[PDB]
Amino acid sequence: ARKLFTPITIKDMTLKNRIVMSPMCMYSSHEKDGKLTPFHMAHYISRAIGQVGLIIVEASAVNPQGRITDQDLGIWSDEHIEGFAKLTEQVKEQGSKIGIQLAHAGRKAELEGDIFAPSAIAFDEQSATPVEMSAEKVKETVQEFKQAAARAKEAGFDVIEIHAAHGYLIHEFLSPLSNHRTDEYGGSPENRYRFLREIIDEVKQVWDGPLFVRVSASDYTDKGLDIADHIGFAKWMKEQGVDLIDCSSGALVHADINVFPGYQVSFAEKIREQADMATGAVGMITDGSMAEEILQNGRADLIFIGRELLRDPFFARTAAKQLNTEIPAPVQYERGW
Amino acid sequence: ARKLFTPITIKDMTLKNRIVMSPMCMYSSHEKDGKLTPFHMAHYISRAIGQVGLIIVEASAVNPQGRITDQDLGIWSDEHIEGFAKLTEQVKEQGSKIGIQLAHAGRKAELEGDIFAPSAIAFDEQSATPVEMSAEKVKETVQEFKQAAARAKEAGFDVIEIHAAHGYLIHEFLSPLSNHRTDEYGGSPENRYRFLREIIDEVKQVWDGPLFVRVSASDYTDKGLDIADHIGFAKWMKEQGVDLIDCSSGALVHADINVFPGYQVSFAEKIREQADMATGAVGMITDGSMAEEILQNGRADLIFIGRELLRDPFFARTAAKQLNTEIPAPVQYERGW
Amino acid sequence: ARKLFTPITIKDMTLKNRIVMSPMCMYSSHEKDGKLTPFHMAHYISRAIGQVGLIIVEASAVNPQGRITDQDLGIWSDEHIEGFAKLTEQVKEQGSKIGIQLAHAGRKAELEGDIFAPSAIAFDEQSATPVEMSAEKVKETVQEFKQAAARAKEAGFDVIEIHAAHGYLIHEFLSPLSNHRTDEYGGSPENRYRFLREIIDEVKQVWDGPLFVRVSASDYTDKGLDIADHIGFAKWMKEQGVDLIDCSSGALVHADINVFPGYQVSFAEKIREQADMATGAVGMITDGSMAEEILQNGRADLIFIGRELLRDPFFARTAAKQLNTEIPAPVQYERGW
Amino acid sequence: ARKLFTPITIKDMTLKNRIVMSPMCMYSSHEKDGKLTPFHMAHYISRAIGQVGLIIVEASAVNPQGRITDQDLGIWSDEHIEGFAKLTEQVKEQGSKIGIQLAHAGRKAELEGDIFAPSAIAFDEQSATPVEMSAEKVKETVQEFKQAAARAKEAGFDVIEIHAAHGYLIHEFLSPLSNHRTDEYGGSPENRYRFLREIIDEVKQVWDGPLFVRVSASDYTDKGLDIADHIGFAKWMKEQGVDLIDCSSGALVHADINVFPGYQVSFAEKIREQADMATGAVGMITDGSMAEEILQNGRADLIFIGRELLRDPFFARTAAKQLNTEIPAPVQYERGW
Ligand SMILES: Cc1cc2nc3c(=O)[nH]c(=O)nc-3n(C[C@H](O)[C@H](O)[C@H](O)COP(=O)(O)O)c2cc1C
Ligand SMILES: Cc1cc2nc3c(=O)[nH]c(=O)nc-3n(C[C@H](O)[C@H](O)[C@H](O)COP(=O)(O)O)c2cc1C
Ligand SMILES: Cc1cc2nc3c(=O)[nH]c(=O)nc-3n(C[C@H](O)[C@H](O)[C@H](O)COP(=O)(O)O)c2cc1C
Ligand SMILES: Cc1cc2nc3c(=O)[nH]c(=O)nc-3n(C[C@H](O)[C@H](O)[C@H](O)COP(=O)(O)O)c2cc1C
Ligand SMILES: O=Cc1ccc(O)cc1
Ligand SMILES: O=Cc1ccc(O)cc1
Ligand SMILES: O=Cc1ccc(O)cc1
Ligand SMILES: O=Cc1ccc(O)cc1
Repeated sequence: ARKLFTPITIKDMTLKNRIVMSPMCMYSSHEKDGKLTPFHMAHYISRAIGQVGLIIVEASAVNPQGRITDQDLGIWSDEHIEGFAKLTEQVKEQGSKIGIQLAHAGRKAELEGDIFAPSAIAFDEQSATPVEMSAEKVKETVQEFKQAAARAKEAGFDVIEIHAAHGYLIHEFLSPLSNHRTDEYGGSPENRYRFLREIIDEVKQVWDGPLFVRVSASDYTDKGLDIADHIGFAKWMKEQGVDLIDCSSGALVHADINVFPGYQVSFAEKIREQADMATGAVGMITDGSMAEEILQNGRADLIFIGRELLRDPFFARTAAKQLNTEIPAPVQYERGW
Repeated sequence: ARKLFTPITIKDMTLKNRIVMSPMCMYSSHEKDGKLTPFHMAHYISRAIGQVGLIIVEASAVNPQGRITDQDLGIWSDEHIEGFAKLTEQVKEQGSKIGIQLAHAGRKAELEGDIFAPSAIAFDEQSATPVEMSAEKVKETVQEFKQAAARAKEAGFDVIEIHAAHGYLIHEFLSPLSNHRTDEYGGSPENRYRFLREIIDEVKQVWDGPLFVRVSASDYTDKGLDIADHIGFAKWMKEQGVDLIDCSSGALVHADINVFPGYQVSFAEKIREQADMATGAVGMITDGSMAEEILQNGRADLIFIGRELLRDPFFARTAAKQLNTEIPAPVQYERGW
Repeated sequence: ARKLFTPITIKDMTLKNRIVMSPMCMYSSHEKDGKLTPFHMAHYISRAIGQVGLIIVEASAVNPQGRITDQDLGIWSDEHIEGFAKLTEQVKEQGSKIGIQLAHAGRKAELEGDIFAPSAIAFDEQSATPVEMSAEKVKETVQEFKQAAARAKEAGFDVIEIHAAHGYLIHEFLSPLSNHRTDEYGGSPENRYRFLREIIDEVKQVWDGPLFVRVSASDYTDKGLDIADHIGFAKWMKEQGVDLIDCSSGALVHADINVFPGYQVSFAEKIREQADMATGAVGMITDGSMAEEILQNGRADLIFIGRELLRDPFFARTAAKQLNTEIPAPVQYERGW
Repeated sequence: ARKLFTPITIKDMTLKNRIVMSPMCMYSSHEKDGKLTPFHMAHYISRAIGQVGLIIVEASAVNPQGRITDQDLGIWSDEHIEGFAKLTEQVKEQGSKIGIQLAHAGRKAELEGDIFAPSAIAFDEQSATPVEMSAEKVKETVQEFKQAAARAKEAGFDVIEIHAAHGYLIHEFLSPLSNHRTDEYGGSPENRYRFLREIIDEVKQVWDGPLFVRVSASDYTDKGLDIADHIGFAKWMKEQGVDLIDCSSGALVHADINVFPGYQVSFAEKIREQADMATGAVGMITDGSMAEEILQNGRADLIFIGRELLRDPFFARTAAKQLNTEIPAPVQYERGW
């Protein structure tokens, strides 16, 4: 059997294959309340019918002002539990496992009113300057990630992923380019990592299941973070009990990034090798052959697929055919697959 | 531009492209009450996100004993209206038009208790002998199609299609192989067609929107119906106001059928030409090139896609690429399509 | 099995499949003597390795002033026999049958010195006015087609095709738009056809093997030839012993042509049905599904492939895969096909 | 521009792209004289028309008894120069560069009469036991590689590759599993490498152009050679002036090899990184995406394609389309590509 379609167990969770639907914002919560809509349901459940091993729900704000846009999904209120409970149940019924990405847009939040970050530094020339979070505010935000995780557990999610990438709040604390704080949350790598450290420990108090952390393995910028920095954070996350690091990159500030098939794979491979940590590979992986190569050559443990799953919801089937293998089809499509 | 992606107007309905999702039973009404389930919602709505011009909902029984299986959808009760109302609303929200196939399995019903047909002739050796419908029972069934159409209109459907194919009730009345009646519903081509004639006229009393009729253009059997017979029926349907004939074939009785890409297209083109009736082509059509060829060579007006839409929900996108053309993507997928 | 990959016998010739490499000028006779070059050898033989059932060599001029360009292949000299003999031998060694298209560009010849045609009417504004052939010149040309056919037979070709399409010499005689003669070669459909009639009869005197004739089934021009005219010609060719009509279209004069997948298939099916003549379909056919549909629906007997064989020399293999079937691979590629 | 289609200069040779047709035996020298045939010409030249940057001709024996089979190509005689001269000229004319793989089958030679190897050990239970080469015979074989290289230069080849892989002669000397010699050519890694060392130095005396060496980076067998051993040989080859190491693997003896897309890439990456030597990656690479990933992530310098070039001679075009880029088409196919 192909490794891509070989099961894997993480904590109490067993995925039927190594294909993961990468979290992707749909900006479709038109009521601006962070709640799910019929579109979200059809969008996610169709990939479950499509046999994706694990579906990670798009960035979901742990605080309303932590949304990227007012059309984002949210999990800052118990009122968000009802909808998510229906989603997890329906995705699970099709045979897929489901996760949610807990997030906070930080200085990249496109909302009216003050937005927050570790330091009052704008993302770019077009962005509003954020307010530096008070130590009190930082600690309250840590509690919001914990509270959000508790809601995700109640909602029935199998995995929880902390969004510590793409220039958002946590990433902003991690990088010296965006974190100029003079308190316990800034300075040394230990201090810059403190925010994430506290989030992981608190989430641990309410969630014992699989815990992923998505990082931007590089800032591709002089004086910014690079893979060496992230290998360091990874070892600390391993000690804290993080099960897998979802390896993305960039977006802290505009930068020149050479994009190509598997351009972020080196990050997943190095963290896996040097930090002895399971990793998720993502970034222009669009066919089963590359997915299989990545896994067989020990470059990552899970293959995150984003845009290809937008073009082909049934990528699992397509990948199976490309690898000349067979996978179970959803019962209702037996006469077509 | 490509004809396949050029709008077409039928009555007061305008389709953005000429791709139609052929009706396909999902056997997922697990409560056996003919109601829709979350699976049906994700199943159909995902193809609307996928830009299918017109989605025809699977065979929905106009009478509980007219279901193929107890897992079929139904529209024999006002209780079915609420669910269908949500479905049409959500499918239309994506930009697709939606239709429903009104059906009655006749002697091919796989249910407990008496099953009905024009004559007491079983489908095959493994099938129960059906009860010959009394003239009044035939009339009650006509009213049930009428009542079902009224519910469909209320639920918000854009198109209504009468299932007069695949060996089910109406087809059974149409063919001399299954209809041996000597009353007003049998004996001559006109009388064998009477049941359908009354159904069309009655549906017209409560529905003046697009009206489709799916037929099995041939029984592929000696003494059975052939394309010449259906060209005759098409002429009569034209006079009655039918807008398009969905051209399928077979299934009245077991027969040896040579299946291949476009094996039913000749039926669609002959009826279109000889009956001056718009037609829908269906059967082993799996790529944009053939779809465009059928439309451009005037063989049909709409291209019905079945199994390829089970393998690839976003066939519209794939076909556009194959035809070296571009179509609008759902807003949420602009970064991937 | 698939019809596309089922053998077919024409006269004493049996093709292993029904895929034909449509004649395509390579403009590679750099010494301007009409002789073959190493490029031509690799070009044609690679498609034989590729399992194409029948390979038709590009337009080969029966007279030097009948070439389209001075870079064309020729067969107006016994000096051309040696090269063609090597080509047929090597192509047949792979299992493919081979044919040659005998041609004469007429008024579309892009050469220095007088060019000829049935009437002194130029192709367009950027073309030289041709010399009206004297009756004797017409007769000499008929003999040149005969002599060319004799050379083709000697060189080992399996099939001979007369190029009576694309606005070249024979086509020019056939259409009233380009033929205004009032002698035995003009004035009525019979007289306009006379040139072709004499060519067929004379070729028959030295060649009794498969004989094809490529025509432009329509001029797409008011007062020009249309499919009705060609069905008439096909009936006459049938009487003369022509085995198959290769159905192309246009090019006599500039015209607006709606091109799409299978845009010339209607010509092939109408002639096949109304003239009871075997036909070759060509024009935007790029995949196995359409090829099979054309054959199974009785629209043509052979599928001519042009540009797709330039993009994919091994189209036979690709088509087999698309049709979920398998064909024998050349022995040398058994480990790859 | 994509790296796969970015030129690279090695010595005095510039390749227009990084795609290389991996050497592949055709067993088509039916006259058993090691000479080329029309099949070989069409086979190789078609990939040149297909735009492959570099075409490596199949294993060509430096001694008749060094052939794998009596149908192999040879270069053990000046009589082989004439044919090769025509091949290199024609491949170069299409715009591709060409190389030849100098080889000696050793104990895997399937010929009548004594076969040779470093030690009298059979390849497997089905094979004949080879005769241990005398020291004199070994040195004569070194001279045969030199003499063959001289013929390749005269024939017009751009690159010469030494076949030191797949269980053949040189590989047999390199591995302790097959080399039990007690003289200067056996024992220590220095002694086991001596045969290849002498071949490289002698070839250098007659050839100053690009020099490749293909190795089996692992024997996948206990007590056999592994990547660590080959990294060692690579450093020595670097010192000797070898320009690139073509990284294959296995075939010294039967072994359990886990085959998958890019399964030999780790070898190319490690040798490149640790030996500071340019490398060629090969082994189930069938699409442009993986080819691009390998190059962009610095895993190899050239992408060798084998079986995919047997299925798709115009893989370069296919890969270009997969990478959404454009490459020049052969002039004759401008209207198809
Ligand atoms: C429309 C869209 C929405 C996205 N939303 C998210 C998100 O909420 N969280 C996240 O971590 N990444 C997000 N991403 C990044 C993707 O998950 C993925 O890592 C990226 O596209 C690289 O992979 P791909 O080449 O497979 O698409 C998004 C990308 C797109 C195109
Ligand atoms: C699982 C399944 C369910 C189907 N259900 C229906 C149905 O409810 N009504 C109908 O008219 N045809 C039904 N069909 C026939 C299809 O609509 C379609 O006409 C047929 O599959 C031929 O087209 P295709 O080759 O595009 O699939 C079904 C076919 C399949 C495979
Ligand atoms: C480069 C090129 C050369 C051609 N040469 C010839 C020729 O010599 N004789 C002929 O009858 N048609 C010729 N044609 C027309 C083709 O044979 C074929 O009928 C046409 O391209 C339509 O088919 P296709 O879509 O499969 O390419 C040529 C077309 C191209 C693009
Ligand atoms: C029919 C055939 C012939 C081959 N001949 C040779 C050869 O002469 N020399 C060599 O080094 N490898 C030879 N190989 C191995 C290939 O060059 C290539 O390295 C191998 O197939 C792995 O790559 P692929 O997956 O791209 O085919 C051959 C393979 C096949 C299938
Ligand atoms: O909407 C795009 C998006 C990209 C990356 C993220 O992390 C979040 C949103
Ligand atoms: O489930 C298959 C099916 C086929 C044709 C129909 O019409 C109804 C159901
Ligand atoms: O080169 C294009 C060409 C087209 C049609 C012909 O018949 C001859 C040449
Ligand atoms: O013919 C297959 C073959 C494989 C590997 C080699 O090295 C030589 C020949």
